[PDB]
Amino acid sequence: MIIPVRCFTCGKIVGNKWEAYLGLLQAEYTEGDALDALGLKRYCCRRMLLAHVDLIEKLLNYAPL
Amino acid sequence: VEEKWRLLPAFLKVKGLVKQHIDSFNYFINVEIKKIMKANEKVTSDADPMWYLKYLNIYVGLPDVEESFNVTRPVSPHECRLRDMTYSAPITVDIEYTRGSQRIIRNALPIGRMPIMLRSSNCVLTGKTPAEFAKLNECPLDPGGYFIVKGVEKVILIQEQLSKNRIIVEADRKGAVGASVTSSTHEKKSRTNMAVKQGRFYLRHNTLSEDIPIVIIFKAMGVESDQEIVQMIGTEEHVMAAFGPSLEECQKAQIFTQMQALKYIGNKVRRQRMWGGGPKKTKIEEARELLASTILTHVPVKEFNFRAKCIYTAVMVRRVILAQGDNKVDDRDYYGNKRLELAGQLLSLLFEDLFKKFNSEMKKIADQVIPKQRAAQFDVVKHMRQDQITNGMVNAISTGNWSLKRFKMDRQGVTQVLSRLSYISALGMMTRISSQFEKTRKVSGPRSLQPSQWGMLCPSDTPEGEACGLVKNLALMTHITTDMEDGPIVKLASNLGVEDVNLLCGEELSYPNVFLVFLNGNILGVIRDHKKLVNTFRLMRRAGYINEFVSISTNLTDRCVYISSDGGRLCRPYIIVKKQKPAVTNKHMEELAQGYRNFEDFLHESLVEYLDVNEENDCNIALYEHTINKDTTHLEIEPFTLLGVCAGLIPYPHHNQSPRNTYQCAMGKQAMGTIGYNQRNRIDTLMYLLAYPQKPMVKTKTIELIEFEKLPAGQNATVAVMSYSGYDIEDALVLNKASLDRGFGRCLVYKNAKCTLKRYTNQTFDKVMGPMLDAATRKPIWRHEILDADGICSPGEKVENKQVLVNKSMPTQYKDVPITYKGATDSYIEKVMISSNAEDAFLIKMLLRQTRRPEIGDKFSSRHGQKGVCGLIVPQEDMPFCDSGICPDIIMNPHGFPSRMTVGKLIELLAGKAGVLDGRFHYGTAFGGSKVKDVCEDLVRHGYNYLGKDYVTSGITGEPLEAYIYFGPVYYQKLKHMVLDKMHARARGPRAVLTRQPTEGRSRDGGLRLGEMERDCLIGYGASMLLLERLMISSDAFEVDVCGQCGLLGYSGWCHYCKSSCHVSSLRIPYACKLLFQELQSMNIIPRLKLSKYN
Amino acid sequence: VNHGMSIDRRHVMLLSDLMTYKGEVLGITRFGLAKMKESVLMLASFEKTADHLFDAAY
Amino acid sequence: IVQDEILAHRLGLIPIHADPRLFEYRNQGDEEGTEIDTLQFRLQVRCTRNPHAAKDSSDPNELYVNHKVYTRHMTWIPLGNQADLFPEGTIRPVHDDILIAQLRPGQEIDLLMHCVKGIGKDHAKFSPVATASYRLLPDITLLEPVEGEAAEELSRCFSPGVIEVQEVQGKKVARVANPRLDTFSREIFRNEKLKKVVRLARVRDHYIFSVESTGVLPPDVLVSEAIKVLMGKCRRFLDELDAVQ
Amino acid sequence: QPMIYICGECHTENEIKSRDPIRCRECGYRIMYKKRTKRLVVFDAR
Amino acid sequence: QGRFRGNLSGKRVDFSGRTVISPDPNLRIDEVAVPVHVAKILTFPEKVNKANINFLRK
Amino acid sequence: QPSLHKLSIMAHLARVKPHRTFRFNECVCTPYNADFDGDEMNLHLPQTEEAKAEALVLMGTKANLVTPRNGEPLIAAIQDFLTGAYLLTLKDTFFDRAKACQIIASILVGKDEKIKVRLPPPTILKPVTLWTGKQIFSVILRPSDDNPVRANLRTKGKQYCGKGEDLCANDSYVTIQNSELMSGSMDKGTLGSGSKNNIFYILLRDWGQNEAADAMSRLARLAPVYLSNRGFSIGIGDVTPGQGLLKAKYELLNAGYKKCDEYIEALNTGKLQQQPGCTAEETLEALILKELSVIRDHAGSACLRELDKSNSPLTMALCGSKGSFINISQMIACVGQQAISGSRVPDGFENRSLPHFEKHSKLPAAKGFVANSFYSGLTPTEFFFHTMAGREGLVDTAVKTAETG
RNA sequence: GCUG
Ligand SMILES: [Mg+2]
Ligand SMILES: [Zn+2]
Ligand SMILES: [Zn+2]
Repeated sequence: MIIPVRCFTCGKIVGNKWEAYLGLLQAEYTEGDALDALGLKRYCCRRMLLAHVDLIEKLLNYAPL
Repeated sequence: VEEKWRLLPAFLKVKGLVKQHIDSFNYFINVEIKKIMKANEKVTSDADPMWYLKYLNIYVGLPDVEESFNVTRPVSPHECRLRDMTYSAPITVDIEYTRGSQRIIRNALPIGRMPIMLRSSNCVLTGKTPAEFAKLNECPLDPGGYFIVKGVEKVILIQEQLSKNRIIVEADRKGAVGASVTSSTHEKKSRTNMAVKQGRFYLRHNTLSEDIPIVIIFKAMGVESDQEIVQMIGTEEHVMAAFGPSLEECQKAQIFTQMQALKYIGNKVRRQRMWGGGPKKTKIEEARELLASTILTHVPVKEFNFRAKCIYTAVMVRRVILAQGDNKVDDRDYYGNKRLELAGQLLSLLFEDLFKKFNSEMKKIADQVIPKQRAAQFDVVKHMRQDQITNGMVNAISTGNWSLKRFKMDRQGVTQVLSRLSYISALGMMTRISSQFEKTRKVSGPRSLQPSQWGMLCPSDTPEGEACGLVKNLALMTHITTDMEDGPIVKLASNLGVEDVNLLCGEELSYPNVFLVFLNGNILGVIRDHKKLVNTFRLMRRAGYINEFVSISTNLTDRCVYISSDGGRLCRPYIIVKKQKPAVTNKHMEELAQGYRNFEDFLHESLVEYLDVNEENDCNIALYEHTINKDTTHLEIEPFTLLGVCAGLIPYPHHNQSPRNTYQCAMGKQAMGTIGYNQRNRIDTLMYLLAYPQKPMVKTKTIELIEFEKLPAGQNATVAVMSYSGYDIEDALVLNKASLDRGFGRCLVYKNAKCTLKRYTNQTFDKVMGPMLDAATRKPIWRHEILDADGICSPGEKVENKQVLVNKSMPTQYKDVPITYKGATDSYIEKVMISSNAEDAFLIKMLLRQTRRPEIGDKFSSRHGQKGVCGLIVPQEDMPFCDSGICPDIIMNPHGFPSRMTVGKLIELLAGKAGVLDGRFHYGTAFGGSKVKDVCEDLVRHGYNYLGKDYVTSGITGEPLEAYIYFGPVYYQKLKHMVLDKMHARARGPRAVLTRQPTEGRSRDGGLRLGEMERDCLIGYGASMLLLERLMISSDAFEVDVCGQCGLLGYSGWCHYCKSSCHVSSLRIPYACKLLFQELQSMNIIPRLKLSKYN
Repeated sequence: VNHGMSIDRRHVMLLSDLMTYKGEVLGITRFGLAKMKESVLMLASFEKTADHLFDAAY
Repeated sequence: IVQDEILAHRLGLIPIHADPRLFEYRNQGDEEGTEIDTLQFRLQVRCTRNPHAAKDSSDPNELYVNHKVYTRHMTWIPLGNQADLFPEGTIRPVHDDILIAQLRPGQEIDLLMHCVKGIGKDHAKFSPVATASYRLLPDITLLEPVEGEAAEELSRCFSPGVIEVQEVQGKKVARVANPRLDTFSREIFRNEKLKKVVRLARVRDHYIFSVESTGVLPPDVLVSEAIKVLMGKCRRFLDELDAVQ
Repeated sequence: QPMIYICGECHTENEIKSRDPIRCRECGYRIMYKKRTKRLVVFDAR
Repeated sequence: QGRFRGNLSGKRVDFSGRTVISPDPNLRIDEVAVPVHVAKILTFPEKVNKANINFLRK
Repeated sequence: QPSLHKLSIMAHLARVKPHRTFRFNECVCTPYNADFDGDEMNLHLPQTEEAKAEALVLMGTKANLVTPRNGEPLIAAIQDFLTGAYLLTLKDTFFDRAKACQIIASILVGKDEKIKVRLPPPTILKPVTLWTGKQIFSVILRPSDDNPVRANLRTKGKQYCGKGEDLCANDSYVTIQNSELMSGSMDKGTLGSGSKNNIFYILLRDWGQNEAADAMSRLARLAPVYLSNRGFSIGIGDVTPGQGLLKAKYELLNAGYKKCDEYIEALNTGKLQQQPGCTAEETLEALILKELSVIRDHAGSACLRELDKSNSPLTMALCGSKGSFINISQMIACVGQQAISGSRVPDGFENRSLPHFEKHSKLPAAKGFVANSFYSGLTPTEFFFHTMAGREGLVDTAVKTAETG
């Protein structure tokens, strides 16, 4: 639902990188290059940002507010 | 034509997927209801001839629920699920009844409420943008096609039946080839059979007590003269000779004229109704009524003229005789002969019966009150009752029992509850087909995969178990047809040269050149040139003059050409190849994407055509452009569409053994994942949600079309395929503790507790009373700790086992009847909703949330049909590590792949590893996908071995492992089954009152059944004492008093029979046996017992 | 042995010798049990529980 | 919207910049805790509509204030003399940008968190290194001198900087310059001719150790602490042997 | 001990006493949700 | 479901449990690892007999 | 619960452990026919001293290590236990003192703690001191010097060259003297179920139930520790066809396809010779089926020859841990004609199996012959034919279980 | 209906 705070296998903090990754993608940056700029060198960390589906925004549309 | 793929999304925007359910109800609510009302229009009373009750126009309105006497406000699908109401709309009809003596016309009289399927034309959700859906609290990505009845979403499963109006030549148990055409019309549906039980032809029908020799039927119809009958059936020596024994049978009897045959058939008609039928219907007249509306009803007599019924009867007789010779019986497994019936047809049949029952009940009321109660006028509108129609449909949807006695239809299992385990589970249930033969245990019958199913039913998607082939699933690009008018097809055929059948003596039907034209089962004539009718009819359909779904097919062996516009027939779109060149032409394909053309334009430009299974028999489809030959007629639009929704989700399905693909389809439905964007608002009985869902690294084209990525159900996990620990032998998996700690596999299970407080007619109402404080503590008692002041628990508070969620008192005055939580583990109340049901009754619904981390014994599947339980959870330090520092989340045994032959999983690890490093999502679509050669090159650029085998070192020993270990990311889905919910133990607990044996359900404290097979193994072991202890002492041991003289059981040392206590003696018996001896004695079987002292 | 499925002959030497020891070959069906066993509840626990209990009360 | 159990798990994963050596292990139970054994952090965030906002308000950030809960919001509540011992800003969440939760107007999260000393064996939340790994040093040796276009393919087979091709006499010749960079993809084996001309080996006793910290404490300190922990384990057993004899 | 419930659509707090129909002022909604507990709840982060 | 097969030949039995089965290579072939929860529910009746008296009291 | 033979109920001693799940040793899973893919099993506690004794004496696993049907052992090594042992007992496995001591150390638990381990003198002694795997496996049979078991076996292993009883090229003749393996590698035949040439069977028959059970427990400790540290894995490279197979399959496929064409013309234009029992359209089908079988067999032989002596799939087939050479051939070379009821796929459409082939085509590939391998992938028509054959097996098992019960 |  929300970006996981730590990578499941390695344990690197990946919670901070979600906002930057979305912004880099908004610019011309490629998905591989965007992950490279964030510094996610190992494949385990890269999949967390690449494979994450952000449902918190969609779910909140139905939240009480 | 690289973009020939683009046509699958475009056909899918309008038709396909779950639409086949929606467009069907739409036809019933917009066209079929009016056809049924015209057929049962007009109710006439025996007591007054003048009284008449016709129906003029029936409309079905928007769904609305009124919670007050006259509010009539609109309603939403979510509110009905929450308050356990039924989403339905009013059925309003227009009538012109007699009244006192006038012709009063009423416009808009409600006759009841109709259940409405979601996303249907009448549904509120249709035409709503995603923002509008949020106010209605409905997920935009919801399949639809289901009915909310009493707060439960119910789906009517598609049913496969043999086609109606078409003769079926089939062997009887005796090997005696017979024939059977089911005539389905808008008035009467009946079965007419033909049989050769003694070498002579008899016709059978349910209105006739005895089988009638066919020649008598022919003479009654009006073809008097043996030569005309013989000329019609056959003029070949064999056909005439075999119909020779049948000619004598009438000759032996004296029937030689219509009257003498009609009377003979009348003396046999069952005359069941002798009461309330008045006086009428002589025996000859009853026969002329049967031969004209009951036998072969689809063929219609113009003015009591059977010229048409007699030819059709001859065609049936000839087909039995040619078949009897070579034993070439028609296959009832061919999908050409089978038509699938979806909701519209099932609802129309149910409505047809309820409308005739409502009309009958109104006539019975009118006949009783019009001639007796008073001169005061009888107004039907006052006595008309809304309940008969509303209650009837709802009950059939709520409980899946199609018991319609009028049509002799007694089928149960028609509707099932929509499965909300996952998004895929719901989409699969919509595309689900139920077989006709369900008790068949022969392997080579319906259970087999038939080549006719190609492109229509998914080959690999089937439940494994009691229904291996009984339940089937529709493929992606399939359209089930709906009934069409047929006025144009009849006209084009006559002008196309088809000579009438009334203008010819039957001899023609046996010439080799003459061929017969059948439309939806009724003969339209005889044409000498088959090819021109077939190639002209196709050319006309391509120009759009005739409907796209009408199908022309020709059988040379039996000289007939069949035109079908019936409906219920599976049709698949195909590109047309003319002169070795496909018609798409590339430029048109770009135009679709740009916007100039839609799929319909391609259909009427002759670019694309729809072919049913019968039409496919006459075509030579080529799967790929390279395979095009001179004979090839069509080209397949996309090969991967052959698989279905569940089958598509598997990466590289073509590279695996087929049983493995079947298992994945079942497992995908059982996976725990996001259900909808409205998942939090819903309060369903059980919901399982993955805490951190992730999109699959190797996707398929089907995943994109289904929008699985928008709401995914699994997590990508780094997996090392190696043998580690020995705790992963027979399908077990080893998981790192740190990944489980970091959040891998974390799931939330939500359960619903529902309490309703009711108001009785006595005016006494249940009440919720506040927590009972213990005064000394000035605090509530432990059992009532969570309750708020009102008496219902408060959201956000932990509930332990035996605590009371709602304090409810029921008047016997009030005796407390509390709703108490009974969970082996604590749960937290998330939402408590208070509402009123259809009859206001204070329904209270609570959602309880429990979060479970993966634990030893949880089930995880790989999306390749390999399912394993978690054998061991190891610390990160003990797990083997590659140079990069990646340690595996899951270790999978290499032994699984060789027997299973799942090469596809091995390809998926390589593609995923390459994709994550590249930043690209690779495709593993069936019959295509990323090749191994291209993926390997990407790994080499990124510094990894092309084969994906990596050099690893051992965490336990610190020294390198001798073999290179394959390491890569693969999607793993956590399955719903969890050890916490499957663990049951019973010592001494509740025993059922009837037999004193333990209970049968974990919820009821259960008790395990040592059955006969377990008992047999114990007899083989030779253990006499163990059987006695297990089956008597630890189940139902009991003492009975038996008398020595009689042999009959007594009570407290006495026998009320031989009133002498002296002989009574005690015995030890299983208590069940005491029940058997008592039930035997009550039924007059006396189980007298002789008692001997142990020595 | 045609289906793989090795088996001792001493099992088949017992099954055959039970099946043909009362005069004629008594196949193990519902019907062959009546001609093999005398006791009722052993027949009554097998198929045809209605008729086998009434007939042994007659 | 985030469930309290999920929100509790996310907060446990977030790293704290407090130095572990100063604090002491909490005894079993003893939930209340003490100034020495615990640190208390309070997060209170309420989401409200921005009073001055543009009409379209398509972006949530313009439309709402405090829409996203970040680790910056967490505020340390000093206990006892902790405030004097630790100067302001010494005790803080290390990252400062981790997204704990997302809120919509009218939604509030109020909570208090207690932080305790722990080892990675009990839970991964207590682990101090993103990854600690060792690789033996690569020692590629060319058995036979390789010259010509073969040098270009040999350079391509290995990692980018390991093999440098030098024209000694105007003819390309291959030498190994930086073997440490080699990733051991073993693509040389794919080329049949070069497979026999090179040997791929790792020196057994030379280990290159890479430690990446989570930011809780400096990486050099972490490695020194690890060596001391092993020294402690040996001492504990030696003390037991003294007691036995 | 006042009991205050929040409606599904209006989101306006409504006070309903015992034996009072569950309708919410400011709207016609018949679905009302009880408010969250004031009591402190302890969760182990593990 | 009838009395003869359902309640006589096969009977529901007390002192039993059903759980998912998982691997354990460290157990001898004659041993099964039982969950502590099922162990607490399932009980065996032991009579005091002069050799179990001290063990039973503890 | 699906009890089918005597061995589905077995007694077990009970040792309480914290995890919730009924965990047993995996050697005893083929009597239960129990895989761990989500299965649940039932536990019953006898409540009488007379019932407890009957269960231990009669239904105990140690007393029931052999099936009553043939007398062959049913409790025996499976899967990774079998592969660790085959890999340990290969001629190349050589070990230094430290590695030997660690592997032997796993045995010392659960009553082996009170036994002093005997380390056999190293097989190699002067250029370097080294033991052999066959020497380390032999400690499972006689762990200590005071163990009295002196097991003897002399049997052909699978892969036996047919000549040189104990000097075979493949090292596949097993000789065990005084509980010491002198030759051969352990495979399903010597360590697995179904054979009376098993070591565990000789230990049961000659030295007793306890000695056999102690040895089986020691293997379940030693075999996993070697394999986890050695590393065994499968990958795509293991199933990838090499150049020799690739060139050969093309030649074999063309030759068989043309020979089939010749017979099809012989049935039509000329005259086809008929077997005395057989008739036309049956002689052609049976003779074509044999030729199609030859293509798969010859393609398989080429695939096995090219495979290296290190393929994980081959090693599992060479021992009997998992798989067969037909499974490896289908994955790497060519899957064969899919057969429904022993015959080529029947015609669902009139005179045609599918609308993608010409009517009255008796050509191979229009009747279910799939030339492609699982690794290459199945074309859409080939995939449908394979699914049809696969469903027949799935339907058969479900129907068969009801009939046998 | 599904798991076994
Ligand atoms: Mg299983
Ligand atoms: Zn008496
Ligand atoms: Zn409101």
